[PDB]
Amino acid sequence: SQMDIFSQLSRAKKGEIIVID
Amino acid sequence: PETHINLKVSDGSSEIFFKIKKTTPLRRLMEAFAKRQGKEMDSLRFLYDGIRIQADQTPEDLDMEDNDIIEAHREQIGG
Amino acid sequence: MLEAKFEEASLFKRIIDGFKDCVQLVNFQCKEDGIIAQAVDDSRVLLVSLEIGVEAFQEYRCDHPVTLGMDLTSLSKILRCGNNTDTLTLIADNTPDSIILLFEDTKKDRIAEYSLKLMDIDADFLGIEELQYDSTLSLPSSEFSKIVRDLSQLSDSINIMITKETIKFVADGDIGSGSVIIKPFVDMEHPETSIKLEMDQPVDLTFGAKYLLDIIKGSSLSDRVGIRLSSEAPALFQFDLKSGFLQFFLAPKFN
Ligand SMILES: *C1=CC(=O)N(CC)C1=O
Ligand SMILES: *C1=CC(=O)N(CC)C1=O
Repeated sequence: SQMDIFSQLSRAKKGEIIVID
Repeated sequence: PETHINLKVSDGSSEIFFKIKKTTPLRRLMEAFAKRQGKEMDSLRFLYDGIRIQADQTPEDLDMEDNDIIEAHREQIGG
Repeated sequence: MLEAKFEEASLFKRIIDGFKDCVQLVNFQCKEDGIIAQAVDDSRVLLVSLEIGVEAFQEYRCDHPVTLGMDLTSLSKILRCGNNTDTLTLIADNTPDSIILLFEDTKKDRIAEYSLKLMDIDADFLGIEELQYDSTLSLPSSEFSKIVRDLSQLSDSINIMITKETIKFVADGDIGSGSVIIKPFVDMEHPETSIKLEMDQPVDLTFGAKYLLDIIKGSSLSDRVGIRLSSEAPALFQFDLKSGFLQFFLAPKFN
């Protein structure tokens, strides 16, 4: 069954450096 | 700009930052990371974008954007 | 106030047309640096988000954020009484209740201008922080389209499943199953035909195929598609356009 996009957005939200050339 | 590129190689534990020309073979980079790890080059695989980086290829033809992460893992039988 | 000038009224019509395959209403959020067209499908499951950057326009000006809630029928009606080659200009003041489209034939000094009453639309509520994503793949958009057209024939739903080295699309009809398994790969001969996978969490979702069938029409606009799925979050499909970004947010179905 399909769910609503908003009730899903609601439920969801609630030191080196080496150098080579 | 077009000149070079900067890359990170992280083995999950440590990191190293690298500058290379977009056209340079990654072989060196990979070796540089391996020795600085004290590992055998062939004892680890370098992943990028899910592919298994090959020593022959360069960042350019790999579609590498500045500050991309390269993942080094032990050569084993998948995670 | 708001003054957005498309060089060709057809550019605007193309946008309006795209949208008319999925939605009836669009909200045009006009910000200082471009417009963000936003719509939600009638069954409240699909969310489309188009970002017309500023260089898309011939001349842009927005002194203050306005929201222009439009009916795609009305809008299409007005677009008929205009020539695809005319410049088009949207004109609104700082707190609109009505908009003005202004067609302009430059080579004749014709000027045509029609009003349009705005309305209230709930796709004003697209305040997604984009969230964050278990997995993220990208692939040639037509390749993705091919897959979708095939398995949508088998069933009313398609299942995507990501693993450290596997994207697997599947559909099961009571007339036949079928399934595609693709694997991240690169080639120097044709870099843009590449499959990129960034996994952090194995994902397994299912989507209504009809929506996926809309979503795939984006491929005309962009030769690659990015897909970002996460366990219980709407999936992101998105296409890079030269002067912007097309984005779909699709809710998976629960079991
Ligand atoms: C439905 C098909 C399509 O291309 N678009 C983008 C405007 C839709 O919303
Ligand atoms: C051109 C056709 C039409 O019906 N109208 C009124 C909105 C036009 O301007």
